[PDB]
Amino acid sequence: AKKGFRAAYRFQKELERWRLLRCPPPPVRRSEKPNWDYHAEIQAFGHRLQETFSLDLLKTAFVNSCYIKSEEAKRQKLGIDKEAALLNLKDNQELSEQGISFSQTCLTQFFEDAFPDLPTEGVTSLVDFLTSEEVVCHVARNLAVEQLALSAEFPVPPPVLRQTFFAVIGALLQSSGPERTALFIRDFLITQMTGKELFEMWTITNPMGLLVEELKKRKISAPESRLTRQSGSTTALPVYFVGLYCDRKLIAEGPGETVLVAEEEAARVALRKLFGFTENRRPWDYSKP
Amino acid sequence: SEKEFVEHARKAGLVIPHERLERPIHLACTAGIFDAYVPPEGDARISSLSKEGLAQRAERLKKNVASQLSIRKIRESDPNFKIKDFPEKAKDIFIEAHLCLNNSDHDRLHTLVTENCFPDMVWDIRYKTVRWSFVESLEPPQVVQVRCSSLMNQGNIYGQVTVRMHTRQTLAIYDRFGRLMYGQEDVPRDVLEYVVFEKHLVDPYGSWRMHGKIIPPWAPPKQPILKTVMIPGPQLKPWEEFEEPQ
Amino acid sequence: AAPKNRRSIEVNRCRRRNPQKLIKVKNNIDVCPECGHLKQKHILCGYCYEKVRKETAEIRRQMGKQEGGPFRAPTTETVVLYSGETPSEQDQGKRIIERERKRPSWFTQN
Amino acid sequence: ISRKWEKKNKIVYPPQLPGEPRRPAEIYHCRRQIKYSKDKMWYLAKLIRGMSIDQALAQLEFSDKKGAQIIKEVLLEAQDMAVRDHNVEFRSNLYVAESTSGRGQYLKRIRYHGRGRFGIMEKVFCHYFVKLVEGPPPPREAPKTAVAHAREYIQELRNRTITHAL
Amino acid sequence: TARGTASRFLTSVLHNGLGRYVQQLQRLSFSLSRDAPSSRGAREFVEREVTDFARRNPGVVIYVNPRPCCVPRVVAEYLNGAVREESIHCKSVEEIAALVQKLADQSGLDVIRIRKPFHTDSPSIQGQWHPFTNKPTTLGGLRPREVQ
Amino acid sequence: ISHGRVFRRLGLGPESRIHLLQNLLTGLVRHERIEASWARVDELRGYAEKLIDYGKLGDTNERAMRMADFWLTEKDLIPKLFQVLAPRFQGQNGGYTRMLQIPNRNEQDRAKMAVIEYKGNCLPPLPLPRRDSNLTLLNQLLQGLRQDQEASS
Amino acid sequence: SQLSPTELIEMQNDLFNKEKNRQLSLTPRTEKIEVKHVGKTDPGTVFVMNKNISTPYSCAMHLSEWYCRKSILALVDGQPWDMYKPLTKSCEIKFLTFKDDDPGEVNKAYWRSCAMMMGCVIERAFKDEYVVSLVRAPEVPVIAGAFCYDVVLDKRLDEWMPTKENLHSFTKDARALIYKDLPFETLEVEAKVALEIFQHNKYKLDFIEEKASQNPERIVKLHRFGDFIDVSEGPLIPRTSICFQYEVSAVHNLQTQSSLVRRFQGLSLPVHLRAHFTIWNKLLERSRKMVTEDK
Amino acid sequence: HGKSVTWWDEHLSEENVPFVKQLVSDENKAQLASKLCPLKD
Ligand SMILES: [Mg+2]
Ligand SMILES: [Mg+2]
Ligand SMILES: [Mg+2]
Ligand SMILES: [Mg+2]
Ligand SMILES: [Zn+2]
Repeated sequence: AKKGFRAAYRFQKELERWRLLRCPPPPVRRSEKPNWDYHAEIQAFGHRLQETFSLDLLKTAFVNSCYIKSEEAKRQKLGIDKEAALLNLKDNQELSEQGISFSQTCLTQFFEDAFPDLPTEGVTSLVDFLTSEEVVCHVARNLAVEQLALSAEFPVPPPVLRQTFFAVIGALLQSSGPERTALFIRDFLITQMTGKELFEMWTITNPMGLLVEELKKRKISAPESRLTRQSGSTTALPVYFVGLYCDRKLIAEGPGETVLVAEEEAARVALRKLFGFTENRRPWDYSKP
Repeated sequence: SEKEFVEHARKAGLVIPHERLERPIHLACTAGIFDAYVPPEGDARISSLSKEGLAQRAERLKKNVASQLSIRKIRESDPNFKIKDFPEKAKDIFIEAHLCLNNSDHDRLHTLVTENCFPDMVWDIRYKTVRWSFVESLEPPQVVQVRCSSLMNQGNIYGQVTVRMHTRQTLAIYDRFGRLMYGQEDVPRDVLEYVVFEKHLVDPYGSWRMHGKIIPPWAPPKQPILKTVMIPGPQLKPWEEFEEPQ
Repeated sequence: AAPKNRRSIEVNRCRRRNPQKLIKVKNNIDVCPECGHLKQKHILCGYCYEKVRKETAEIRRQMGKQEGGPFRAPTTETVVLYSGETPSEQDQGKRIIERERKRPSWFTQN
Repeated sequence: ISRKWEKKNKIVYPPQLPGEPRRPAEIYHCRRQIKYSKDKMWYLAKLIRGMSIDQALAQLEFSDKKGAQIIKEVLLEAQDMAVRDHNVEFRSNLYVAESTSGRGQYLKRIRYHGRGRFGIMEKVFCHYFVKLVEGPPPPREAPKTAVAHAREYIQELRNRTITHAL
Repeated sequence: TARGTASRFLTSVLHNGLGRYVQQLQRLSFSLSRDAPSSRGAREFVEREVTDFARRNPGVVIYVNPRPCCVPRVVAEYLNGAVREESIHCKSVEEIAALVQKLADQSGLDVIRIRKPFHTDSPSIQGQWHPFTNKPTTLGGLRPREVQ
Repeated sequence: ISHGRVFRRLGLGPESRIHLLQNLLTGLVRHERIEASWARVDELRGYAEKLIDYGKLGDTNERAMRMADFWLTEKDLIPKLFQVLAPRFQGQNGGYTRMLQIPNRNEQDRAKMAVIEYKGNCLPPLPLPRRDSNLTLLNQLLQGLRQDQEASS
Repeated sequence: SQLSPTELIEMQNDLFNKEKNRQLSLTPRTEKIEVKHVGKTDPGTVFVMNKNISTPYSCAMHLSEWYCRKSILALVDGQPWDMYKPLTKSCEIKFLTFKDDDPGEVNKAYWRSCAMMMGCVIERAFKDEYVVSLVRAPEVPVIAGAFCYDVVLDKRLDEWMPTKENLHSFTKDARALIYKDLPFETLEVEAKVALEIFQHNKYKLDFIEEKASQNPERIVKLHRFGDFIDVSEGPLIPRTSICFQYEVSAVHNLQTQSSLVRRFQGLSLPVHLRAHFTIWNKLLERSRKMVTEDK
Repeated sequence: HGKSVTWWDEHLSEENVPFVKQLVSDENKAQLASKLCPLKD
């Protein structure tokens, strides 16, 4: 028997840690956690982005139809009258739709003014990638929109997260100016494209066909694929370099493990050069006009 | 070096310690049922008519002398005893006992059912999940007969009341792994039993406790098990030859 | 000679988990067509041999009960018959053992 | 001492939702204080790892080890428990998922040598733990093929990067 | 020890600082006591400097909780969801202010070894070296001992 | 180097091996079927085969008489050997004994055991390993091949 | 009709699945059948099985895995019965293996299964532009060295005969089919649905009609494994993987007054009864000859 | 598929084993006799 309480309490802390490691608890809501104040959180969210939102607009945007339905189900199960205030939550469907529309239009305009040679399908794919579930949900989670979003199922599935994020975008559009909303979109969605490639989000199927169609549009007859350099042909890991010559003028070159893969890479490089989305392009302008 | 094992579990009972008990064992109920009511075989068809069943149920309770004397003895032992108010109380007790068995509320189940009824309803079900619900009652419970057993050695009178209950119940018994075993939870199957309640009259408190569950011999067989069951044959020693019954 | 250093657990595992020291699975296991028990292809069935041994023990016990001495062995052939049987012309003149049990199915008259 | 393998069989799972796949039944069994040796019992336990119950019983029937009969009896008891207590049909649809052997409380005695010298002799005891899972036995893992080796080598070559470059 | 601990590359959350700077500190909760002698520094900091820090940084939600506790603590939760808990047990007001400023300036990432002191996306401007970027091409692409 | 050896080492020496084989042969003659160790039964098979041949030489043969006197320790078996086993083994040339391996002994030694039996004994038949019937698939195909071969000639 | 072979396979599989669904819905509840085990090993065994759901394979699983591995055929109290055919009423079951005293029924079942497998290989080993119609599987006795299957080929394919390379390709296809385990399913249907199931092969329609004529109830037994559906007499083996050795021996073109039919003769042995290399060569050489046994 | 070991004498019948032995012996004798005159083939 060792007389002491510090050791016992420290070992209790260790046992709690071991229990937590053994059986991880399900994620709980930050609002349900003790230290929480919704109005202060809304004010801090407004201030941290150097923006001037409206408190009523933000509260309107941060509520969800699933949350409203859950509250109504609890109301029915408990037997209390909540139709006076619960029915006036003003779901953020309109705000989310306006945010989606404005964000898509602004991104399309930005990409059109930045890369004039990008085709309609390419710019549509870029806009869809920027407004996709993964990118928008990642941005919202890093901006703590998930914590401030009022909705059941604390995981907040990607559709709900995207709806809440675009509702916040629409609230910002209604409160501040369209130019300020465009700057916010540029700062919080275009930056996700830094270091990315065009085809990584476009996912085309026939680079050679797209290249020959683009050359036909640009009044170029046809590209010729020629083997420029290679390193080993009977080896287990051959390396080939295929270049594209238009009127015996090299426009692009691509390496590959096999000849077909090298030719496909060369076609991709030529397409990127034609569209202007090259590694040596101008970096995106982040300034205040 | 001289060390041996200990803790050898053995259950050996002798009559000497059983008879040398300082205090006798206190019993809250009897062992079983003394007089088992044998229902007529035409009850299934009689239940199709309301009055043709109610009139007979009223007549049989009144005509028997044993039931009347048992009811009179119960009334003289404890006042405010009414037969008319009994079936509702029995129905509520049965429903609450089934709900307690669903919720695994052993304390409330012990308060409701008796010591001869609790094991038969807890033993094979303690390791399984039960989803039982009450939907409808085709026929109100009917008090058939009342019996009383008096032991003069201790001066204890135990009164048991038999009530025919025709109920509409939905039962779904799951397995410990979560898979369905017995039946579906949305089928309102109809059952007919005879609940025998027991209440000690000498005891000042005297709570009504369900004691027995009588099923008629001609009752339809229970619903088939979802799984398949293999019945092993007789294990034969090498020097023993098999005999095929015919 | 004494060990120089303690052998580690890795070395011990590599030594005493080698396939040579592991028990090899036997692929000659089959089922007896007669009683359905397990037996090897080159070995007689244990269950059937136990039945035969029990019957032989009973027969020898009765034939030794017939002979009151340890050195009193029959000079002629012997035949064992069960209840409901009679000696034939070819079985006559030999020592006879009579059993109350009926004739087993595996035991042929012959 | 410790007794948790016996209590692992008393866990109750919530009912499965309509549409979820049927969770296979798991039965834990153990035999305590077996006179057999720990490593000798472990050899038999490793022999029947991942095999079907019938094939394990067949191997143990002809196995000449003393603990083979003990393990066969343990397997028979586990199968009987699975058939009777648990809702497990098709008594031959079980496979041994885990089969382990641990040590227990040993007994210490004196083993004489000569010249008045003695050593400590340990009467050993082992515990056998077995887990039976309902369903067909999992397939054995085949050796890696040449195509898979080439794929792994190519992937390792491709995952390279210029270290200490930027 | 690098081999003993984990490692990560130099990364920034949500490409912070590219378009605009966002303070990664989300909330800061102090738990102290009013009668514990160890909570003297926390009490004095709350009396003096917490309001000025709150005015300077409006993007962080500051909570103050007096409670019967022996170890005064400060919990910082960042936008990454990271929670960093520190002890302010028996520290001067200047030390408390320095710790609070350090927590505010931190990005909330894990404090482990950073493999490289730099992080550039697509550093292959004007091309990347390959064994064919400096070897002249022969006429017709013939091998050294290949006859056409 | 044990090249070209036909006798295996048993007992405490040559004389002990001879005595053990003599006891086993006496038991086999007395009971008409015995079970022992597989090696012992395999060694005893040759002596059992030779004993029947010696008995077939006749009762008046002095060499056979003294051989039986030496081997059969129980003297009541010698008349049995000369008047039961020998007369019933007349047309048979070398098919006098049948040896079959039985499962290992239940004792902790787990010895490999065999059973030897004189043919034509008055004991229940052992579970002999019987060949598959001709109605099997492979046997029927072989029967078809045999019929084709017979028809080809 | 402008139908791709894959479309024909899809239509046949869908119709078979619809018929099976109708058969399953025919019984609304799960009835309990008490089945006795009349086998020599374990007499008196009682199985409480589900009506039209449980199978003799499930009974073997209840008994032990040894029965599943060994037993091929089931004798339901009066008749042979395949392992994957659900039981109907209370009865008694006896299991039958390859090495039984009278394995003739199992030999016939294995013969029919091998014939069906060979027909399945042949029907899909030919080019789409050509037409291939399976006629039937002539029941020849086990004494004959090869199982025979009747195929009618396109008119322009009547000149050439498959060579050793083609026979080896057929053998490789059969072995590849064996490699994947495909259970055999037996379904009791009527001629009315069998006609719409086949609907393309005139020989198959004639076979269905002549098989339904002898049955007063107009019941046609259909067998299906994987994506192949065929009509054959009696039950079949439960698993394809039972066939270990398999060879396509030869082909014989028999010409009639109406059409010429290729009779493909093949040889196979199960895993339980595999033979030596020389014995297999001799059996294959015997099977190379013509087999003629129709009535 | 835990297949057991099988030899050529396991699945044969009593009447087929002599037939198999003869069918091997005569085939071997014919093969040996065929090569007895190599210079003329
Ligand atoms: Mg001494
Ligand atoms: Mg030691
Ligand atoms: Mg030591
Ligand atoms: Mg020795
Ligand atoms: Zn047997």
